[PDB]
Amino acid sequence: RMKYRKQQRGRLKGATKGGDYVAFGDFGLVALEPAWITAQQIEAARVAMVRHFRRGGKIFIRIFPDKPYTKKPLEVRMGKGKGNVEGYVAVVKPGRVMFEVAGVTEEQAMEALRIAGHKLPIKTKIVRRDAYDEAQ
Amino acid sequence: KFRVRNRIKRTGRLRLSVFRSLKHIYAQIIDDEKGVTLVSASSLALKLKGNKTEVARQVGRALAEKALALGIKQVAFDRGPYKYHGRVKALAEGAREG
Amino acid sequence: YRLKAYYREGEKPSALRRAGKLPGVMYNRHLNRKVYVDLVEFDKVFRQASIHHVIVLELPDGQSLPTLVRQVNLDKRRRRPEHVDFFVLSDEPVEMYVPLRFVGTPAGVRAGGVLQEIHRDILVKVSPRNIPEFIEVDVSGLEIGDSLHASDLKLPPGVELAVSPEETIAAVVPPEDVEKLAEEAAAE
Amino acid sequence: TKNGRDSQAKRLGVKRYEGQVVRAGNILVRQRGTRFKPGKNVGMGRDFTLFALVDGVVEFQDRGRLGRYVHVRPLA
Amino acid sequence: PLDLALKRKYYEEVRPELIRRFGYQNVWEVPRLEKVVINQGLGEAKEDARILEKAAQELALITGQKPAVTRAKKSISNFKLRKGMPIGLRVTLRRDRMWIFLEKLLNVALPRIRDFRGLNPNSFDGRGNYNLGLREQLIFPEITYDMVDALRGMDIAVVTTAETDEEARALLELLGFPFRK
Amino acid sequence: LLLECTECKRRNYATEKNKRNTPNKLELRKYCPWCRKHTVHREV
Amino acid sequence: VPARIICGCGNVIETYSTKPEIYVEVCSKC
RNA sequence: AGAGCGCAAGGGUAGAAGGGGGCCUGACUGCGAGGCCUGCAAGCCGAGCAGGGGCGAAAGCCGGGCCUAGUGAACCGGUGGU
RNA sequence: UCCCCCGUGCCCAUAGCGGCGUGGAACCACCCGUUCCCAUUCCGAACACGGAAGUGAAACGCGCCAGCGCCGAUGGUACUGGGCGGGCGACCGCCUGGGAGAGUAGGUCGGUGCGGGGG
Ligand SMILES: [Mg+2]
Ligand SMILES: [Mg+2]
Ligand SMILES: [Mg+2]
Ligand SMILES: [Mg+2]
Ligand SMILES: [Mg+2]
Ligand SMILES: [Mg+2]
Ligand SMILES: [Mg+2]
Ligand SMILES: [Mg+2]
Ligand SMILES: [Mg+2]
Ligand SMILES: [Mg+2]
Ligand SMILES: [Mg+2]
Ligand SMILES: [Mg+2]
Ligand SMILES: [Mg+2]
Ligand SMILES: [Mg+2]
Ligand SMILES: [Mg+2]
Ligand SMILES: [Mg+2]
Ligand SMILES: [Mg+2]
Ligand SMILES: [Mg+2]
Ligand SMILES: [Mg+2]
Ligand SMILES: [Mg+2]
Ligand SMILES: [Mg+2]
Ligand SMILES: [Mg+2]
Ligand SMILES: [Mg+2]
Ligand SMILES: [Mg+2]
Ligand SMILES: [Mg+2]
Ligand SMILES: [Mg+2]
Ligand SMILES: [Mg+2]
Ligand SMILES: [Mg+2]
Ligand SMILES: [Mg+2]
Ligand SMILES: [Mg+2]
Ligand SMILES: [Mg+2]
Ligand SMILES: [Mg+2]
Ligand SMILES: [Mg+2]
Ligand SMILES: [Mg+2]
Ligand SMILES: [Mg+2]
Ligand SMILES: [Mg+2]
Ligand SMILES: [Mg+2]
Ligand SMILES: [Mg+2]
Ligand SMILES: [Mg+2]
Ligand SMILES: [Mg+2]
Ligand SMILES: [Mg+2]
Ligand SMILES: [Mg+2]
Ligand SMILES: [Mg+2]
Ligand SMILES: [Mg+2]
Ligand SMILES: [Mg+2]
Ligand SMILES: [Mg+2]
Ligand SMILES: [Mg+2]
Ligand SMILES: [Mg+2]
Ligand SMILES: [Mg+2]
Ligand SMILES: [Mg+2]
Ligand SMILES: [Mg+2]
Ligand SMILES: [Mg+2]
Ligand SMILES: [Mg+2]
Ligand SMILES: [Mg+2]
Ligand SMILES: [Mg+2]
Ligand SMILES: [Mg+2]
Ligand SMILES: [Mg+2]
Repeated sequence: RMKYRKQQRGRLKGATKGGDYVAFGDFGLVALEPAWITAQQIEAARVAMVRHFRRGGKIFIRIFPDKPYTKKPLEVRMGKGKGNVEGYVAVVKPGRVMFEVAGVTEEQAMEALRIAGHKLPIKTKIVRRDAYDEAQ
Repeated sequence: KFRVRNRIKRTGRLRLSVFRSLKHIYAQIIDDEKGVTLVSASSLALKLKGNKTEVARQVGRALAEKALALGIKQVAFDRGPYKYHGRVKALAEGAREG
Repeated sequence: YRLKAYYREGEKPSALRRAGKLPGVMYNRHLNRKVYVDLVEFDKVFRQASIHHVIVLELPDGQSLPTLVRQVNLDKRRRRPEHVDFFVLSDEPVEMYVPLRFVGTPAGVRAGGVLQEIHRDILVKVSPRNIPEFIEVDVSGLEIGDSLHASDLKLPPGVELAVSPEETIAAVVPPEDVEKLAEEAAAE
Repeated sequence: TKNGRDSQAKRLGVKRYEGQVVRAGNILVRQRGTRFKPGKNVGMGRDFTLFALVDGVVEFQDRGRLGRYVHVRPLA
Repeated sequence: PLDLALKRKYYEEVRPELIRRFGYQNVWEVPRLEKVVINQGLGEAKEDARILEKAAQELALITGQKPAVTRAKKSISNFKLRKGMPIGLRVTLRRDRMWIFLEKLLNVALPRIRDFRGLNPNSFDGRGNYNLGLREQLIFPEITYDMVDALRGMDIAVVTTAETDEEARALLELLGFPFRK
Repeated sequence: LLLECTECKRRNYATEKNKRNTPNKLELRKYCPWCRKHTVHREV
Repeated sequence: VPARIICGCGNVIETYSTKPEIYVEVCSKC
């Protein structure tokens, strides 16, 4: 990344902007609950995805961690946490679309996404595609 | 450009918009905060002969007669994007000389 | 397609949905009217119908209006339609996203590649009479690393691209298995 | 660390409001820059402080490009 | 001194020729020469203020006018310059002294140039103007060899009502400009 | 450097601030005393 | 003043510039 | 207007507060209607009046710097004056 | 009263950017000239003065077009004064009053005072 050191905690209000619509690929993965998604959680999912289907199509990761995760070294109260221990996270609210696959079968996707679910903290759902866009 | 114009606007009343042409020289006593001209002594497009400078002096005296009649006297001049030196000079020059 | 619409007036927008009716509104350069279709009906209708083909709405006034969904408000928090726009057409030309059937076996998938596909539909100025079920896309000569743009589209008669004459349409990206996992894990 | 620092509050902003009777000289509005412009019977000082020049009522006048002005309409 | 060769050359020669090659409708549309400008990149005379006067006075003669100065503003740490101090020479000339200079140009300066070949036809700003570079300044008439302490270079430009370089190319060629075809 | 201006042919001072090495050795700026009005003020 | 360009090759043009005695060479005549 | 506005950041600003010349030293004295702020003390803005003066043809501007930091009650003592 | 101009104040991009067309009788500009008042760190480009003739090319004035810019409903949300309910909790839901942003329809090459010259 690049920007600057430490950030507020902030609360996770309504699932508003946290949520979208399958914007790429055929199938997708959507969050049901709010949470901070770690960098290791994303990588854990992505790798479990591709590793499932070797030489797979294309995997889109629409969420992205930019929030520095603060944390203290097991002492007390001097100043702000050094942080960064868990690295960073992504403000994922219910309805959001983390991953979506493309150029692959329905079984491969239905399994791969199912797998990349357990790798995540949140209880999730898999959406197909429909036609819900914005046109005429 | 019109810095000067803005300066006088906030000054008070009875602005003297001296717009001069390459051959003409009009002059209006516009009172702001309402936008209305009073004494509008034109030049070439009025009656006067043909001699910019000397014409300017007289048109100034023209305002004077029409002005002192309406009970005006605030010499709120308007340089109007023009260097005070020549044509415009005579305007207020004669206008204030009487 | 057909769809049984109704006039709305004072019915509570929220309390309405609980019943089973989807709020919506029809309008054009001269029209504007509170309406409300049925969820289940609109669903199966709009499933195929979507926003490429036209749908005439049968109001109790016997009026058959040639409308199409100019916009839909999808409800966040588990997808589902909240509200529906209905643009009524006439005879003057009107812009709209027309489908696109990419047809062919590109060189990309041959050398093991990926079916990339940007605009799965394209907005284009067109007369209301012209209702192209779709547009042929000659994707086949497309190899890995290559792409297809708007300036290269096959336009049917009486139609123009109401977009940028350079926009992309599709592409061919690589896989991403072992070669990247082993390499990326160390090179980072 | 090395942070706990801050200059005390300056308590600026709109001091008087539209429709308020004012003496001669009451600071109408203290401000950082030119968030408000002068106007009819309204002067300003080194800090851009806006203040009445006459007695009357405050009024605000938005003018897009020109900006926001504030004046006092005299009366007695 | 309103009278010279190039003066009438534009009038009784180039004026009607332009009406031929493209044809106009008004005399104020015909591409008119009206602004010549000179320039010198003097990052050199930054140290010596003396060398600055020399370049300007040699310039005053060749330009047949009064020279001027123009310092930098957002300057080169890399080359010993910083803010408002150094120098750059410039002198704009128009009207009569403009034509007199163009005369010394294609009748004295251009000829005795080091292996002159012509003026690069690409040196058009795309619009109706032209910029050219020159090394030795002694190629000018009044300049004596036993006087130039340094072969200070400089580049000149020229503005015209031309809106296309085709109009410019035709206009300048008719003016007697030896274009390297 | 703290500076103090004196009056000519009189005994009056004034608040000032000169510069040490910076181009400024003397101070010949005019000023206004209480006795009479306006007379040149030297540094001193 | 009429600057007479005395270019050494067979050309003497009466232009206008400082000092009529303008000693040049290799002008437009050659 | 993303520059510049001596320096942090910010608000402001080319219809100048920015860049450049000409004349000049209002980086004046004697005051101060009325206010902002405020526990106290302190800090802040200020029209206008009298004196004498500067720049401008003039209406007019000038009681230091675009503004918000650049500082220290009282005591004791130093130097110059009525 | 009606129409074209010239000066100027109000509304503050629905006034603008760009494209095409048009006006020189009047008005304005460009323009002729650089002796006088005056001027450019260099130039009569700009300020300035005296003025034939030529032009409406540039500039400005007036029209038309919407491609950029700008303006922009309605419906439905998000959010939320006040009230309250469920669950163990991270949070979710209803009643009452208020209600955006974005997006769709759509609009837009300006309204307008006062004085003056001209038929
Ligand atoms: Mg950093
Ligand atoms: Mg830090
Ligand atoms: Mg943080
Ligand atoms: Mg979603
Ligand atoms: Mg402890
Ligand atoms: Mg799980
Ligand atoms: Mg008005
Ligand atoms: Mg079809
Ligand atoms: Mg290739
Ligand atoms: Mg390629
Ligand atoms: Mg291609
Ligand atoms: Mg604190
Ligand atoms: Mg504070
Ligand atoms: Mg003051
Ligand atoms: Mg100040
Ligand atoms: Mg520079
Ligand atoms: Mg010889
Ligand atoms: Mg700025
Ligand atoms: Mg100042
Ligand atoms: Mg500058
Ligand atoms: Mg300066
Ligand atoms: Mg100065
Ligand atoms: Mg007080
Ligand atoms: Mg107090
Ligand atoms: Mg202070
Ligand atoms: Mg006296
Ligand atoms: Mg001051
Ligand atoms: Mg300061
Ligand atoms: Mg200053
Ligand atoms: Mg402040
Ligand atoms: Mg003590
Ligand atoms: Mg008419
Ligand atoms: Mg015509
Ligand atoms: Mg001529
Ligand atoms: Mg001269
Ligand atoms: Mg002379
Ligand atoms: Mg200059
Ligand atoms: Mg001239
Ligand atoms: Mg034309
Ligand atoms: Mg035009
Ligand atoms: Mg448009
Ligand atoms: Mg907009
Ligand atoms: Mg607005
Ligand atoms: Mg809107
Ligand atoms: Mg609404
Ligand atoms: Mg209340
Ligand atoms: Mg509450
Ligand atoms: Mg309500
Ligand atoms: Mg609103
Ligand atoms: Mg809206
Ligand atoms: Mg928008
Ligand atoms: Mg209109
Ligand atoms: Mg209108
Ligand atoms: Mg008007
Ligand atoms: Mg009217
Ligand atoms: Mg008639
Ligand atoms: Mg007639």
